[PDB]
Amino acid sequence: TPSRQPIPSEGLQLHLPQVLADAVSRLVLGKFGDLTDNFSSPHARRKVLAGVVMTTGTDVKDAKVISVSTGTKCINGEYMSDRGLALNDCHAEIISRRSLLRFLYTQLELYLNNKDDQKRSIFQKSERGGFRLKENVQFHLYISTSPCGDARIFSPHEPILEEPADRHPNRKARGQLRTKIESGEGTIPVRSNASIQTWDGVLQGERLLTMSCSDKIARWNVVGIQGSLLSIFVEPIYFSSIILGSLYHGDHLSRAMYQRISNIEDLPPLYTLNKPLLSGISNAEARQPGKAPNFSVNWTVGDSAIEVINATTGKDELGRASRLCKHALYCRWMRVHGKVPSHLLRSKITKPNVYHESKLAAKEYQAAKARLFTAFIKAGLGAWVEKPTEQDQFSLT
Amino acid sequence: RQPIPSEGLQLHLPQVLADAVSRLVLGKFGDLTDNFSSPHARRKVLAGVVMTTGTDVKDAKVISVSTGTKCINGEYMSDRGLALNDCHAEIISRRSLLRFLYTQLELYLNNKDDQKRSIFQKSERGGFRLKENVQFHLYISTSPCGDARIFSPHEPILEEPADRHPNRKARGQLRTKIESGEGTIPVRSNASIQTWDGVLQGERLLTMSCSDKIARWNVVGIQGSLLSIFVEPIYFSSIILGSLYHGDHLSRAMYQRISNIEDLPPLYTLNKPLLSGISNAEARQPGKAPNFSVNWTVGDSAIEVINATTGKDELGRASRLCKHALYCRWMRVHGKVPSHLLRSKITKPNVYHESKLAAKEYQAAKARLFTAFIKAGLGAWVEKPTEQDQFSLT
RNA sequence: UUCCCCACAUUGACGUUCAGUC
RNA sequence: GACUGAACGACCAAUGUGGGGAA
Ligand SMILES: O=P(O)(O)O[C@H]1[C@H](OP(=O)(O)O)[C@@H](OP(=O)(O)O)[C@H](OP(=O)(O)O)[C@@H](OP(=O)(O)O)[C@H]1OP(=O)(O)O
Ligand SMILES: O=P(O)(O)O[C@H]1[C@H](OP(=O)(O)O)[C@@H](OP(=O)(O)O)[C@H](OP(=O)(O)O)[C@@H](OP(=O)(O)O)[C@H]1OP(=O)(O)O
Ligand SMILES: [Zn+2]
Ligand SMILES: [Zn+2]
Repeated sequence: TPSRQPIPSEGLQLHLPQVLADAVSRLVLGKFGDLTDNFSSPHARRKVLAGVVMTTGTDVKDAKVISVSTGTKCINGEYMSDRGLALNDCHAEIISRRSLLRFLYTQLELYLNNKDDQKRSIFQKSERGGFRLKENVQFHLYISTSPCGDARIFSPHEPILEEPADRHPNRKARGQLRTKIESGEGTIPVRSNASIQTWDGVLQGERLLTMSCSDKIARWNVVGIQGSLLSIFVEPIYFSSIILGSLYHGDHLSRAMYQRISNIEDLPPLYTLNKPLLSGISNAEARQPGKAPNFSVNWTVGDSAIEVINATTGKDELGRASRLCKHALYCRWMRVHGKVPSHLLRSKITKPNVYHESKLAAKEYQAAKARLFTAFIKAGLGAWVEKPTEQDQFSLT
Repeated sequence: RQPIPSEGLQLHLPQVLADAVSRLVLGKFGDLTDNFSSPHARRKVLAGVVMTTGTDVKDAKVISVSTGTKCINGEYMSDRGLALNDCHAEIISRRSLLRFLYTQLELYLNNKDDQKRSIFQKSERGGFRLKENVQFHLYISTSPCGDARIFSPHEPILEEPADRHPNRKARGQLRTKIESGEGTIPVRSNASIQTWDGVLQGERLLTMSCSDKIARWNVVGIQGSLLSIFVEPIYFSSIILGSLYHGDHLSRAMYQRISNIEDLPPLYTLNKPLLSGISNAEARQPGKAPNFSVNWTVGDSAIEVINATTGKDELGRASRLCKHALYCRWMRVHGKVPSHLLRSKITKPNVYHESKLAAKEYQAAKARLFTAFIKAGLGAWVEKPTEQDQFSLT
């Protein structure tokens, strides 16, 4: 099956694709096991499993499971947080990325902690200013099934024939932006009659829109996985690899993960359209039809236990904010910002100490973001949907 | 468990008609299976459609015959429409009926000497209509899943064991077949809409029950959207059950539960067909229920056997009943029909969903129906993800 | 009549074993 | 391998009946 064969990376090829895929799938699944009393725990129940793994060199056993997560559902509109205490998106892979961020903050704290630790940190000072990764370190993303949104919209028991080389005899656009529908694991296209969300309107019962994971990952393949805030310290980090435990299709997946916005232009220095290794695994999971657990589990290496969050409310069953919510990450960030000398910043601590404004200090990441949004529009693939601005207006302590 | 008569001038004898169409359908299934000895003669449920052309109960023709009890698996849904999503017998029988209707249109438009033989004729209102004596009667070897069958799935012991609890909330409720589970469940508990990737990920594919679907045929007609562009709404005159008949449940399910429907467009109405069990009720069919579903339309040489799990035949080939096939038929007739003869002349692109939307009135009827159910507190209709009907003919 | 709680039944997938057909 | 069939085990989320309550 030409549809069921690995797509090599436009990054660094340090391992062979299939050994790497089977490796990270095996490790992540194993580490979730260890975190759950050998899959016996109540919180081992899941529909989609994801994780992030790190490699330091060509030795494919140099690997570390960085983070592990499960989840297939999104916050209710009615339940959003004004102080950023809620998790808007608890799909497995989104959560994994967020935990990965915690690992990145810990690694900066490690470097800046003392000098003897700097040899142990994944980071180093960067010649261009700020920090950069060590010369060989790569991260790999694993999802137990293809990401929601465009990567999954296809008939897995029918041969592919999407777009012939000649201009489609009918019409174009087979990459459209799609959103999670509130109260569902599913995804629907974006309206071309695009109205924006408001804060008190959505809170009343109007549709909560969250971009699909396919669209989110593409975003990660343009602006990097660190997000805005961290980019003030560090240079853009991209996934080198994307491994799927099931529903793998090279044509569709390469389309969704980068190929559909290949018309992107004017990306700032260090930014690029990252085309990672794509691959499924040798022994793919079977579809289990049945109820998807209402919770989302997350773990970052260093942690003792996993954390269990009610996807609907974005907080845990006792209503306590997660270590992953905006407020928490801002906390980690503020701490790092304090431990970091001002001549070592990638941009300037100019703006106020509210979340959104501190995001705007990342001028370049912001610029990349705009090129991205524009890329989707000109590609005839729909306009991105952002949360209402009130979501990001809060302070700490 | 006694037949419920139809309209305001009675054209056939009830029990004679029931016994007639049951005998006929079951018999033609016989001829088609070399007297029930055939490999694919095994069945759990049988359905068929019979046409009558006049009162002479030997003027009857068996139009379609079918068997099947299962719905497609999630992984096997087709984005090109090559799959049969629902293979419960009576659903398939309706689809076979459609093939017959398309064929009749083709026959009418073929030439002038043939128009006399087609069941259709021009309508004063534009498009086509059935000739004045033509009726279709639906036969199922058992009560349709959903509202007619969920309560009292067993032979009535007669004595008129009428429902001891007719006013529960559960009565008349819309219900859906759930993938990987038994029974048929309210939609009120399934509040969100279906998605393609959600189903593919493992969320259970929901298919509307047969009871609800037939009620639907009793409002928007059995020809469906696409054919309604050519012809005026056609209804089943009779619904005959080879077993498990309970008049109260069947009548509630087939129409009475939506008698609150309003603003139906012209020619559309709440059809109340003849309901009846038969003289000699069928025996339960012994065995594991077969994974295949059989269909035959009058005219055909052979029957077709479709894998209910996959929606395609034993070799992975598309059925003559799938969306794609029917669209093909519709497109051919569409070209052969002069535009002054269409019931709707709104022009739309040649993708399936879009071509369905050209049936503006039918579409409207559909809306009155969904609302009827909703305001009656009987739940919201559940549709396939919107992706299912976005395909063209290559 | 309708609901509630408990108990017992009823009605498409899965696994095991056994027999077959291409 | 696919399909076909007969047993046995474990599900599925509705539904029935009963006893007991309640409006
Ligand atoms: O990982 P996610 O759950 O998708 O969170 C992201 C993330 O928000 P936080 O990092 O503040 O949690 C984005 O922030 P960046 O790091 O990319 O800046 C933000 O984008 P903006 O901050 O540019 O607005 C986007 O929110 P949205 O695109 O809806 O405004 C939001 O996604 P969710 O809102 O789906 O969480
Ligand atoms: O006999 P069925 O198997 O139930 O097929 C019908 C039929 O679809 P096709 O004729 O295209 O196969 C309906 O179309 P109409 O002819 O009634 O318009 C369609 O309804 P919509 O056109 O309103 O979408 C409905 O699908 P659904 O109602 O679930 O969207 C679908 O039934 P299944 O989807 O269960 O096959
Ligand atoms: Zn997702
Ligand atoms: Zn049925």
